[PDB]
Amino acid sequence: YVHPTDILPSGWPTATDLSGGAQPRRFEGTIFDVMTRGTIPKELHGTFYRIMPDYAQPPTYYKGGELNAPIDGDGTVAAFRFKDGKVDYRQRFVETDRFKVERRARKSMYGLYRNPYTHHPCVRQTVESTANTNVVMHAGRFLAMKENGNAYEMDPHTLKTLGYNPFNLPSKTMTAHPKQCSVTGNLVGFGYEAKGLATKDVYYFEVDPSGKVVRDLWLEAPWCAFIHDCALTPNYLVLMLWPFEANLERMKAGGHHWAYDYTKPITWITIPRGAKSKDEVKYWHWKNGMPIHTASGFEDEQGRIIIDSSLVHGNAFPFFPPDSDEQKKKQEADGTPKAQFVRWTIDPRKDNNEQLPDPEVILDTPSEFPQIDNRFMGVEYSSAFINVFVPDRSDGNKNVFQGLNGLAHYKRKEGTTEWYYAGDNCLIQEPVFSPRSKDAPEGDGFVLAIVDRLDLNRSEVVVIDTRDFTKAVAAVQLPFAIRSGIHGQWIPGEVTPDFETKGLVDLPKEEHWAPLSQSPYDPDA
Ligand SMILES: [Fe+2]
Repeated sequence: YVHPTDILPSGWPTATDLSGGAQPRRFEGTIFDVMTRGTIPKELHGTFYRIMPDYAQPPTYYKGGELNAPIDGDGTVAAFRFKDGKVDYRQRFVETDRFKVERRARKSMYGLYRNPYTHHPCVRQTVESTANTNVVMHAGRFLAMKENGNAYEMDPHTLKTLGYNPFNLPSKTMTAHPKQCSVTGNLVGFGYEAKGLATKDVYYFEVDPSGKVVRDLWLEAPWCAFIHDCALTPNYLVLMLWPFEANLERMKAGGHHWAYDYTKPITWITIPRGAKSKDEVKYWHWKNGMPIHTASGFEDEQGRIIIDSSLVHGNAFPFFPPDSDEQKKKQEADGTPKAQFVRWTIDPRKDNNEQLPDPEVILDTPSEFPQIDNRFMGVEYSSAFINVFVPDRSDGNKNVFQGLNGLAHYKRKEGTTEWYYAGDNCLIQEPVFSPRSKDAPEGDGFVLAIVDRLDLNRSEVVVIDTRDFTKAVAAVQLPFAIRSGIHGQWIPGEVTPDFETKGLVDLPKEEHWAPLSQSPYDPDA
């Protein structure tokens, strides 16, 4: 049986998200008092903000959208606010300059990921960011980020877009993976391609809790590399270079911004915090592979930089293949690479020209989207909350972003790993952590994540108490599915302006519309 209306043509190209799912959602609005199952912990007082790529218009401008990437689509923020056991939800697109152009024209006007030579001529000199990868609340300001532009600011309650580049960074870009230092409170980050397309320039900065840039430095990467993420330590910001290179000639010819290169080693740039000269920066190298995200970093008792990350032993973004014929044939032959969670040691006393030691395998399972207890951000940390392919219950042949059906709570100090299974016919997305109280022990509290109930065409938020990581205490049940996203963050109400007085949904007025005389009821009858 085929439903006759299902053979009527659609004008939509296949617009995937990182999970591989391709259903456009695109709604903007609210649900007040979202249905829950179980008991919402009274200790949750804040908002889980998650951001997702969800092209608002069918992305047909270049090559009919055939080469759209899962990381391309217009950023939309979902907010789930927990207060006193009750949850509200709001979904809204970021009003990026790109989104505004395309909605006003009711037309796709942009081409390939990060390639202005494939956008419509009238928009080539716009900010092309879709602000779709991560969010942060810093200095009272709520930001949507994507690494090919500065951030867009949004109201944290209505999600209305307020402006661009709120911290007035001088670079053309800001990472979507800045880190909020637990010691200083600074937002510590960088922007690469910081002087425009295919530039090697990197701008490092720290923005203090009042919104002021208090430390910065201009430097360069060894090649124009895809510097997605970083790790913060007490004395360093360490940039993590993936083995992709940008080529302006390729982009002018209409090809992809990035191409994977098997000959590039994973490379790290150490930036001493508050450095005064680019001469203080050092480049360190291992071997080829793709460490997608850091959990965090710290310095050990001997001052050595320790960083945990995912590690895919090959290209986890196969939609940006190599440039050369020989390397393309290797990618196709290899298919899905081995994927693990690992630990790197960079000893600053060593000669940085010597190859780094091989990383230690921490989890021998495909692992991605790690987060930590941010009370330990930029210092020694132990807990990591990791999105995993659950051992013996997962499909190792899926790309790392497409088979994530569990969570792990890894504790370095104890050496233990606990496991949460999302369920049969379920995926689960990146976890976030909220401490049980401000002075709870590290990693004691609640873990939240979005679950795709694939057989039900719905999405839910699960809530897990770390005292039993294997069991959900509550589920927030939406009446529909949302896109599978990239990152999200738990943002405590304490740091959210006006959290005490403003909900995600504004209340209707108190006064009745109708006069007293219209009631059916008479107290005398
Ligand atoms: Fe990321």
